[PDB]
Amino acid sequence: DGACSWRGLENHAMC
Amino acid sequence: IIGGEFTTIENQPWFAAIYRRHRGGSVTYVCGGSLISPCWVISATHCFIDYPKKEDYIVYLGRSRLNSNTQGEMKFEVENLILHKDYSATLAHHNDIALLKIRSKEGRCAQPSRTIQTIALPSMYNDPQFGTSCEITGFGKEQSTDYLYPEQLKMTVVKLISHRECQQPHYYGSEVTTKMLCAADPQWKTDSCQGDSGGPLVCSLQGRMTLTGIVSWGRGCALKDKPGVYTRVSHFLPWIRSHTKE
Repeated sequence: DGACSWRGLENHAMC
Repeated sequence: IIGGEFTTIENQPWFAAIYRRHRGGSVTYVCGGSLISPCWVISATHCFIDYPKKEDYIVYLGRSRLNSNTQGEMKFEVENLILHKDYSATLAHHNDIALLKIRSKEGRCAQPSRTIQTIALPSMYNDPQFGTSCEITGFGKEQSTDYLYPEQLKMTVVKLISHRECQQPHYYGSEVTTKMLCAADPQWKTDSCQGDSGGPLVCSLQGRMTLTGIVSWGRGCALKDKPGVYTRVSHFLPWIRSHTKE
């Protein structure tokens, strides 16, 4: 699971 | 929340559900939060850093379900969105703490009830010892690979991990600081996950329910040697104190 499915990257543009 | 159990807002009446309105009208879930006073919700800066504009956001209290109304809920605009000036992230999110001043269209803050109550902040630098069982709450993923969030609120129990244990290379190495708290399951079978960020880590500290942590980051979810990492609230009291007068 890439960083965009982790806690910390919610509501991020790159995701 | 990986594993654990389903619940309702009566079992975590300070829980705030934070949504963002998109340019087009569609509303999506962002993060959880904790009501610390009638007009103030506390959450994580990383939930908002990419879209720091207060007008985009909607905050619910007394809500047990994700995409349907809970009887007795209250809806709020964000009068002020305050992010921590010293936020930074690598893998570790530093100073991961935010404040949302809430106000209804009628101009009112939170009215306490059976489904809406505040959570006490901890005393400064006063945290429970390692191995203490604490609870976490959120609408976050039930599995790392899930595409959807659960419709029903969930909670689970994780155990506090010493800075020394979490410091280890085969854990998080240098990524974890003294301003962060690690917590996990002994079997790694239950954890917070994507969507749980900003939500409460609550511990029973000398008799009272206390907001010990804010869900912040982690490497995957319910993964061996990779605990959940939480913003250590008792290290941010002066920051919370000054900014809650804004």
